[PDB]
Amino acid sequence: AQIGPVTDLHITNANISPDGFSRPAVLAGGTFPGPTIAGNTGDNFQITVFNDLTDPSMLTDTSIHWHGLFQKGTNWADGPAFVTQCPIITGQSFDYNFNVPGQAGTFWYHSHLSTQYCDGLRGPFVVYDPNDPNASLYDVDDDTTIITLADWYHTLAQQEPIGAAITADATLINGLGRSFTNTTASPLSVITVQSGKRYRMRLVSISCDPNYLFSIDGHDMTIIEVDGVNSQQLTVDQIQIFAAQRYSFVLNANQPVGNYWIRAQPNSGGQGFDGGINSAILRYEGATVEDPTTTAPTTFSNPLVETDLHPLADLGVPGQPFRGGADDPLVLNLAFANGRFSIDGVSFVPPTVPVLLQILSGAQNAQDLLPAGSVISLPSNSVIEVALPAGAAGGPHPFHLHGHNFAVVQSANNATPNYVNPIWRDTVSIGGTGDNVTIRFTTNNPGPWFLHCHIDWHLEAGFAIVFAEDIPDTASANPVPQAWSDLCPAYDQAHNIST
Ligand SMILES: *[C@@H]1O[C@H](CO)[C@@H](O[C@@H]2O[C@H](CO)[C@@H](O)[C@H](O)[C@H]2NC(C)=O)[C@H](O)[C@H]1NC(C)=O
Ligand SMILES: *[C@@H]1O[C@H](CO)[C@@H](O[C@@H]2O[C@H](CO)[C@@H](O)[C@H](O)[C@H]2NC(C)=O)[C@H](O)[C@H]1NC(C)=O
Ligand SMILES: [Cu+2]
Ligand SMILES: [Cu+2]
Ligand SMILES: [Cu+2]
Ligand SMILES: [Cu+2]
Ligand code: NA
Repeated sequence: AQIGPVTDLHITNANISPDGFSRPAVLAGGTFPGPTIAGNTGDNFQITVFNDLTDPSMLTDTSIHWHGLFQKGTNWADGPAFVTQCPIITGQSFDYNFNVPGQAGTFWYHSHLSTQYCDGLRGPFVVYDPNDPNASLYDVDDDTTIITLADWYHTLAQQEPIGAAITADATLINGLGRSFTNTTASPLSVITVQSGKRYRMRLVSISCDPNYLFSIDGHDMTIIEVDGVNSQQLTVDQIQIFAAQRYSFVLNANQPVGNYWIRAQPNSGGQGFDGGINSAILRYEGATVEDPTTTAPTTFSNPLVETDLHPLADLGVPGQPFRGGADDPLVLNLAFANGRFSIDGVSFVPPTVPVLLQILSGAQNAQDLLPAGSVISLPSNSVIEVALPAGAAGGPHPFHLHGHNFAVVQSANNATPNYVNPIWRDTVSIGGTGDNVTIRFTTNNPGPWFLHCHIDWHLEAGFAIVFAEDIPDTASANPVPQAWSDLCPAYDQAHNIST
């Protein structure tokens, strides 16, 4: 069952064996992935998070981010540790109480403390639209049509060297999959369809690092949503999905009744499908209960290309149709050396006092804010352009902005910008050497918004900056509850920190 929009959510430690190998984890709702949190557009969500963690090897503090939800007027509920809150300590709880006006689509939730989400705190978050403009394109859209893609590690995250190339041990599809080494024939996930029906498959990358080449043997996929943004219909036979991205696609169950492989090939870790790694099963009702015998093609003739995507609504692009044609045009210098990432020459290291609390306490320019050099102020009611030229080691890096979605004016592997009708999204691959992926948005949401690579090992190694949007209006726009004001005193007392 789905939970929400008003629900408790307990965060616990438990052993799990999703690939046949047992290890302890950090779990929401006792499962991997966590339960789906759901509601309708415009609903009030009140997710009371109970921190019941006791195993220090995965951190006993926590904080949860609601990925892709704008949090307008509720910046304090966004979740990134030391940007919008201090962590929740063990034995305490915290009500994330916010609203989702003007958004409907496929989202997710995850720990936003250190690399803790890698240790298991990740699940889907779906905001349905009772008047969805895409409703007539499918018959079925429910918890059974959500498909999660996850990387899974046998080593605990707090034992992963910072700045290292860290490689997973299994791909998990809907929580199940097989290990790349010492492979055992552990259970594969089954997605069941009825011949003749059409399904809204909600594809969610809950990855900490790899991108996946996702396909379904014998089937094609008609994209209708990108990171929460409704798209024109685009039919593809393969989707390369980067960490934290989401797509909805229509699956037409129009092939012969049978079993078909579902494939998710990561860019690192095990290559191919030997022993049923990187795999799940699409089973038609009435098919024999047996593994598929289907083949992938040698090459995919209609792969997703990001410039082929266009919004269903007339979203356009803010600003003027040339590079630098914005009120506040920025170019970030994105670099890596010696185990640490940097943005504009500064490697992100979380501050002692969360950025939001620094601003509420009266610090009101970005040079007064800590970490020094890690906070850029944005002016209110302005068009912002951010160029993100690639080249830093460990690519392709999927950059994500909190508090906003954005027009993708230039995409990976294509030097031509689009000022007319590009897709809008919230997480974007910045591509490869010489690319100049560029995003635009308007500043109508006061508060400090994190910008970072969504490969969680890279964030940990410093690949982040904070956009302090409309510092002067942050306090009036974001009144804070007493329980939020209580978090830093409690956290600092528990950890013997003075501030
Ligand atoms: C990416 O595009 C940005 C503009 O959006 C380019 O920025 C210019 O950089 C040159 C020096 O390299 C400066 O003289 C200009 O002031 C910048 N802004 C402009 C022209 O609008 C940036 O060079 C591009 N990067 C790559 C690698 O192509
Ligand atoms: C590279 O990106 C550009 C810009 O998004 C793509 O150019 C568009 O191509 C479409 C489809 O043919 C045309 O309707 C638009 O007028 C083009 N816009 C511009 C600004 O040129 C281009 O197709 C992409 N290249 C590849 C190989 O997909
Ligand atoms: Cu996220
Ligand atoms: Cu986010
Ligand atoms: Cu990265
Ligand atoms: Cu973040
Ligand atoms: Na425009």
